[PDB]
Amino acid sequence: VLQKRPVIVKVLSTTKPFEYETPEKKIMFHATVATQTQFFHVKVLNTSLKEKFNGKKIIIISDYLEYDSLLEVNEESTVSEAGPNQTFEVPNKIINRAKETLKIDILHKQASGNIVYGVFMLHKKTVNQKTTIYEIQDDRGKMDVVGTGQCHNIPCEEGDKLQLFCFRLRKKNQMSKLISEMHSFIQIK
Repeated sequence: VLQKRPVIVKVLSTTKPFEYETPEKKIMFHATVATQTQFFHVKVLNTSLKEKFNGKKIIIISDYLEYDSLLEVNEESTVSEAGPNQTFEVPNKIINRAKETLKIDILHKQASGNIVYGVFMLHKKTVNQKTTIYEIQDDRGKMDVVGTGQCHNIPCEEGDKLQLFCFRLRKKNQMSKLISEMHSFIQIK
């Protein structure tokens, strides 16, 4: 359901556009945005909005979808440059928070179905025909990451830090793992 209330945000980061696999091939990019008081992850499904998300100006986003604790900006959304008098600076506390990664022991206790973003060091990688199993690790634990589609077979080595966008935390058979989904993305940090 289209969210009405426009958000006036500073764009803190974006990915480059990337190709994803639908249940057909389309292009999107990920973005992180902030007000003076909070941060949001944004799935930008309309790549023609790339320039508005370059982060040189403050923007106003309306007609977006909101679910999974994030915003979806698509072809039905409207994105505009904020007027002269609507400029603000976002506090360092919020920029820092937007970049926080949960510890893996904490993730192991998190509710099934939650979306996860973060930076995790790669321990081990198993490349199969269709799917890749990335074993990520920190001082507190390890977890399997299951990548299919654009998250299958990303070049990386042991020691590399992996930046994950939009993964699904899944508990099945007494074990928790991150599963890539349609809009997920991995890059080396």
